[PDB]
Amino acid sequence: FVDSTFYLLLDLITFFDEYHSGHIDRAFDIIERLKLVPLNQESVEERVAAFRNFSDEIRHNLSEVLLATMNILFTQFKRLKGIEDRDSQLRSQARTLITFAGMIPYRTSGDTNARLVQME
Amino acid sequence: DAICSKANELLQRSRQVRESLKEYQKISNQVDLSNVCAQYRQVRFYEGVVELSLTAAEKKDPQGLGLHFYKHGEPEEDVGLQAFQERLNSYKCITDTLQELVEAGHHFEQMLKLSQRLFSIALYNWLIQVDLADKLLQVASPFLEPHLVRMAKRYMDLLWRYYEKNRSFSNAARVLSRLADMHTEISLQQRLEYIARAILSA
Repeated sequence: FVDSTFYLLLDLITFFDEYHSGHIDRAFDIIERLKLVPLNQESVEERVAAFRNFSDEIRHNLSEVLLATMNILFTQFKRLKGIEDRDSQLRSQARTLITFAGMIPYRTSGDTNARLVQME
Repeated sequence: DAICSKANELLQRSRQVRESLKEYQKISNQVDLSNVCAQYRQVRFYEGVVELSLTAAEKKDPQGLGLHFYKHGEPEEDVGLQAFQERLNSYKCITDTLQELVEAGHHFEQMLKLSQRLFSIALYNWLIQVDLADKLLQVASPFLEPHLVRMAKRYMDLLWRYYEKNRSFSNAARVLSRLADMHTEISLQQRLEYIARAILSA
């Protein structure tokens, strides 16, 4: 258990290194790997069920996990210029993430200013 | 009559070649305007033409008679139907012109940024037919909010529009709830998706 949290913290850190310094695409891939945040469907709630269970160390970290996601998600999905462009994904991801954030704002520091980054 | 002929000439000189535009504004009225409108467009006068059409619509009606007519919505003379039928023709002209535009923005904002609650309601109705409805979310107009509200009960699209429209959580949730409760066939999966959404807004 102790080691597991350890690796998670390291993974999150590598995500940080690559978050900024560009590499928007890479950040999403890694964050998803964490298996903390709902990329799939409305499984956002399962992410609720598995949230309280979370160890104290991680439970604290989630705030940044979200908003990192809505950032890369934003910047990467800068509306492009002028073909296959599936904007839909990396869009659904924000949606699931927001539902997630919506469900646990009380158990979070109190910055659903995801909204600011969310829109434009 | 003669005045109308003069107006056509007024524009006609303008067809050949700011002033004639102004001269037209003075003259503007009725059906002959339709032909005349095509002429205004020739020298890319879309924006001015819309205000033109709108002002004309208001000029005949002054004012607000049609609104009363709609309230009753009676086929009888009620307030007089004639005003309503007349304006719609002008409105259709405005919409017809809008379509031709497709410097797009300057033309549109003019229409929206005008004070005419039948016009905007009509515009929206025009937009829905086009399936322009998503664009509707964008429209800032103060007229828009009442439009959605009144229309609220393929209205579902209007409502999908509405809850989305409400940035505010409370208002959005109240709508989805009604959406779920609603008597039009909507699958439970959606009914629940509405609730899942509505609940999230908690």
